[PDB]
This record gives sequence, structure tokens and C-alpha cells, in this order.
Amino acid sequence: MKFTVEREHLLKPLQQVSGLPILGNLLLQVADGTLSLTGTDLEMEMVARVALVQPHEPGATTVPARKFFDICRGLPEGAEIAVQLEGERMLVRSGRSRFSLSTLPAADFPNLDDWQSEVEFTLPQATMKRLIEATQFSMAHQDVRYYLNGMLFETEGEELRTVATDGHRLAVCSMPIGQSLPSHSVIVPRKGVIELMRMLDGGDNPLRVQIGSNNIRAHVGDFIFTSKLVDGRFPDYRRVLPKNPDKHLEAGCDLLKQAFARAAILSNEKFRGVRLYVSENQLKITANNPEQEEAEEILDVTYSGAEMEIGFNVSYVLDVLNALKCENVRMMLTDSVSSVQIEDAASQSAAYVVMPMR
Amino acid sequence: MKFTVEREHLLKPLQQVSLPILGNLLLQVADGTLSLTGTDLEMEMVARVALVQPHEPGATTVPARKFFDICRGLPEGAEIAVQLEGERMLVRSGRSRFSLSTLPAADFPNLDDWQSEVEFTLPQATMKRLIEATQFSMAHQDVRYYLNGMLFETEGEELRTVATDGHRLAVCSMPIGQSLPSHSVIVPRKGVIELMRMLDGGDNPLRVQIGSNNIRAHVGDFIFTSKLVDGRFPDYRRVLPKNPDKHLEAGCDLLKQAFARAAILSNEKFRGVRLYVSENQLKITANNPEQEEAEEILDVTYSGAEMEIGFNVSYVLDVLNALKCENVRMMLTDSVSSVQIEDAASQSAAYVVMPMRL
Amino acid sequence: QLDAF
Ligand SMILES: [Ca+2]
Ligand SMILES: [Ca+2]
Ligand SMILES: [Ca+2]
Ligand SMILES: [Ca+2]
Ligand SMILES: [Ca+2]
Ligand SMILES: [Ca+2]
Ligand SMILES: [Ca+2]
Repeated sequence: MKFTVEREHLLKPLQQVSGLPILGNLLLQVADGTLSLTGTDLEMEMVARVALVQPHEPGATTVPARKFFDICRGLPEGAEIAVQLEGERMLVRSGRSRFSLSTLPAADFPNLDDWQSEVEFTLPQATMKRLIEATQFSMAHQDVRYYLNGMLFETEGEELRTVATDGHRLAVCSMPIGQSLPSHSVIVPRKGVIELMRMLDGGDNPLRVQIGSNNIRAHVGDFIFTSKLVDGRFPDYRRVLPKNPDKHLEAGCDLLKQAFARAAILSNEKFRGVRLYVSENQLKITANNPEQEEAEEILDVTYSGAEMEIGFNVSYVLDVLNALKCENVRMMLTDSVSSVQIEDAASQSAAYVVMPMR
Repeated sequence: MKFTVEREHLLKPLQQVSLPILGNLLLQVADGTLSLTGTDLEMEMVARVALVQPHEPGATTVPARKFFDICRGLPEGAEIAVQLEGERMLVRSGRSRFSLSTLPAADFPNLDDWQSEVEFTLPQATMKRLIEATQFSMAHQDVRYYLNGMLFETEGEELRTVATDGHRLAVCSMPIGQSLPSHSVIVPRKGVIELMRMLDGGDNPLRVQIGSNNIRAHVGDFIFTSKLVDGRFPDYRRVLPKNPDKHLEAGCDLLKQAFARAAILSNEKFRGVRLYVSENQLKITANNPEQEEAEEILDVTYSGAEMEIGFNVSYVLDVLNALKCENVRMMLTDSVSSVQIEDAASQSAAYVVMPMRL
Repeated sequence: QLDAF
């Protein structure tokens, strides 16, 4: 196996794939004028393809991923990197820099089980970015209900939808993708969600998604990501959204956020409770702690419904307001013992639900 | 006690001054001035703020982090009104209100009274240079407690800093244009860091006062006082190599990048790399227990006898990163002697790294 | 803290 490639063509692929010792190695394969680089943890897999325009020789090996990446990144801009398998070592040469890396046999590198695509669609990179960033923060962390640790991806009509929840708060975002889709839902594990996000880059390359019974695959440019799915029964966001949250409050997003952030300073460090007093065109936020310290914030808002008070975990509210990258927020209320729905006043595409505190 | 002050006039002082009372700041209003003091019993920072608005004298202590967080959380340029009310301190700005717990000013601890014995003034930039040049070589939590800090030494008209962890050494000397007694003290590492952070890059001169057991630094509105480390420091003169007659000169960044790549395949624990120096050439090699190997060859300026020498590459990289210059001088003797490293353009800072037999 | 589901 031999190839000579420009540093600039290796770097991004190496970074993407680099994200039982052999799991710490990358599989390198030179075949039909292409270098393929594969990384795996048995749960998911990233494969990058790089065209070889310079003379090359076929073959495959595996090499320590972090070391190979660090060597390549460490070389100067515009470096050419010549690679050849010699004996049980992989030689890396650029300029007068030389490196000899250990290898493990390509035959030992694990594969994911073969599977069939049942559901397929294409969508803009920007749409996937939007779907993930709108909801990611609401996924559970290390919950015994394993399926909450991931993210629901649901197709319905022509929309792709993400849902994330930890039982206390929920985020949902739906985006049109302009294709007739089957009604289908799968749960992507949190590490898979992280990877799907990482592969976007923000150019114009579209994303191609294939969904099987136990796998998801995403194709973008010369990269293929495959993950196992998570089994289990994800809650139904329609049951979490308040049935008729007809008390509507509108306020400046950053004004509201900074008021909550200040009140938070004097909330209970563990329980993080704050109280909201809603009245005609006014919101009052209060907080107190076991040390008897108190915060009070008063803001002007647009509100014409009945007066009510409601308690919330301020961290959950802040998370939502930080995820809303917008000018004005709408809060949609029911009563003191029911959830609040929060949205961008200018867009219905994402919705957030926070359960109250007694 | 009452004062009203612009947010920004509080933020830098609060940043500088930051048993439960050690977690509080002492606030004092007296003779047109708000003074703020933080201490950990080892060292103390006092910041003064001119009061241009009406004020009432008195003193209290308030939680540092909470008070700082409230102030920084308020909008830019907000007016902050503060008054005592019972056992609480009231903080008000716009329609944001805060009531914080207090502890009595009477209980705020003082450092022991002491006399200044050695004094000098110098530009802040000179002190910053002296500390930055050597700080990275101080020990952390070593049983040899006198190494967990920095030597400050006066001799003739120069001030010198020395730092060592008992393995590698850094020394920096700067003339300060005042005749000084021959003297030296050890400043605790936390004290060095706090002193460094008090230097704001500006035109205020720094006044230093050294007592038998204390050091004090005065810049503009801030006064820092610390206990000294009561112990004996190693003599840097005995660590510098006697007559290093083999000078290698190379570009700092090229040398650093070569070492950084080679380090990837060095021993993770002991980090040994070998140098082979010949006429205008340097070769660096590294290998690890997996028998992986790195080699770097670069053009340098060198005309001495051919020799080989090993070093801890982490220590060398620390030096090269601290230097941040165009060209470096490596002053060599033989394979069984230390190396002295300098900015090729300046003898003001020098660094010593021990030889390794590889 | 109340639960969503
Ligand atoms: Ca092969
Ligand atoms: Ca929706
Ligand atoms: Ca509260
Ligand atoms: Ca202090
Ligand atoms: Ca302003
Ligand atoms: Ca002296
Ligand atoms: Ca000036």
C-alpha cells in the first residue's frame, strides 16, 4: 500500500474519522484510485473517501488514529505526505520529517452488520443543523430510560422532526424537506447525534439519509456516517405540548434571559427554583435560597390574560432562551400546575415545553 | 453604608479582589472612596473606587461570587445602588433588586502588621516580562515547599526572577535603573499568579515593598500583599552550565514544530528525544516502547564539534513556547551536560534543561 | 419538579 497526498486533502478526513486496541486505529485502504479512511467504536462508523491523483499502490492496514492525525496536523501548510506500508510498520514521510507507526492487520478491523435501507431522503445541510441544534440540549444525560439519552428523528408527511426530552423538559423541531415521506421514527444515540452534527461543515453539499430497521446512514460530500439506532418507546411530544395554552406572553428574548440569569444567582443551588408572577403587561421574577437571600426582576411584557403565578427550574428556562436565537419569545401558559410552552414569537418551527415546579 | 456606582467601575476591582468570611469581600465607604478587599489569609487584594455620587460611610462583607455575578449580570453601564439594611445588603439597579447575606466587617481578617525594608519602582511591563518568562517552571505542590513559588532577587540595578521544579529552571533578569541592596525572597505561586493578574498592561508604575516575611505591590488603585515562603531557594548560578562553547541557532517556530512532531512518538512518561548536531544541521529522533520512531532533520546554524544529546521534549517545548521569538540559541557542551536555551537576540532570559541518556 | 410524561 502506497500513496502520496497533499496535507490539505488528508486533514479534514482524518479529523472526521478520528472523532480493544484496534478501535483506536483507523483502517486505511487504497483501492481503485481512492484512499478510504474508516474509524469505528462498534456502535457507529465514519468513512471518508479521498481521490488519489498521484501514483499509488493498493492495499490496506490500520494505524493509531490520534498519532496519525497529530503527525499530519503537525506538518507545515502545503506539505505533501507520502505513506507506505513496510513490513509491519507504516512509514510516513514529508519533507525531511519521517515517522514509523505501528499497525494492526486490516483483516482484524471490525465491520458493522450488513443491513438494508428502508427509508431514504435528501435535505440541506442547514436543515439538519437547524433540527439538531434546536433540540440537542434537551436530551437526557445518563437516564436509566436509555432511549431518552438519544434523539428521536421522525418523518411525517413531508417533514423531518427531531424530539429530545429528559422527562422534565422537551424540545421539538419540524422542518419541511419537500419529499413525500413515510410515517416513521427512529432514535439516534447521543454520540451519533454529536457525529451527525460534526459532519456538516456548513458548505452547500446536500445530506442523503438512509434509515434501516436498526441503522441510520448519512452521506455528505465524500463522507459516510453510519450509526446503530436505539430500541425503546420514545414519548409522544403531542401529549407533552399543552392542549390549550391560551394565556400568551410576549417578551424580548435577551431581556427575558438576562433577567432570569440574574434571578438565578439567588436560587437554590440544587433545585434552582424561581417564581413567575404574570399580570397585565408585566412579569415579575423572584428567587430565594436557604440563606434567605432574594432576587426580584420586573420586566414589561405583552400580556392581556388572567393573572397567575408559576414556579420553574430556572436552568431549564435559560436553556430554552439560549437555544432561541431570536428577538422575541412567546410563552404560552395554562395554569400554575401545568407545563409552559415557549417558542420564537416569529416562528412555529420549534417548540419547547418546561414542566412547572410545585 | 451607602453608595451608587457605575457597573464598569466595579467590575475590574471585583475581578481583582476575587471559613465562609474568606468567600466574602470587605466593602468600606470612607472619605469619598469605596474600598474592596479579598483575602485567603495568605495574601490580600485591596481595590479603591472613587465615589462621585452621594455616599454614606460604613463597612460590611458580602459573598464575593454572588455580588460579582449580580454586577456583571446587570446591563452595560447600569447604575448600581447599594445600601445596608439590617443583616442584609441591598443591591438595586433599574427594576432589578437583590438582598444579600452579610458578615460583620469586624470579623474580616487582617494580615499581620509589618515593616517595608526594600523598595523600588518599575514599569508594569518589566514585572510582567520577568514573571511570564519564568512562571511555567515553578513547582506545583512539591514536598520541597520552597519550590512552589518564584525567587525575586535584587542585585546592583537589576531585578531577577528564578523558578525551578527541581528538574528544569528558568531565570530572567532586567535592569530597573535604581541601586538596590542585594536581597532575595520567595513569593508563593498563588501570589505570583495574583500579582501577574493585577498588571493591566498600562502606564501606572508598579511600586514594590519587601519586608522580612511579606511583599506588597502597589499599582494605581490596587494594593496586593502576600506572605513570603519562609525557606531557602536553590542557587541558579550552580545550575547554569559552566562554559557552553557549542551554539546552535535556529528559527524558534521551525525548531518548535520539529520537536512537537517528534514528541508524538516519544515515551509518554519520560518524553526523551535525541539530538544529533553536525555542521549547520540538526537531527531529532524519538522512539517509544511500541518501537514507533520519529525523525526530523532541519537546517540550523552550527559550526561546533559533532555531538549527541537527549532531553525531555516537554521541557524543551515549554521553553520554546515561553520564548515567543524569531530565533533561539541552544547552548551546548556535551552529551552528559545540561543545555542552556535563550532568545538568540537576548541574554535576559535563560532556561536550563538536564541531559537524558537514552 | 413535575414530570412531562
Ligand atoms: Ca496490504
Ligand atoms: Ca413543530
Ligand atoms: Ca425561588
Ligand atoms: Ca485575595
Ligand atoms: Ca453604556
Ligand atoms: Ca542578590
Ligand atoms: Ca498615559
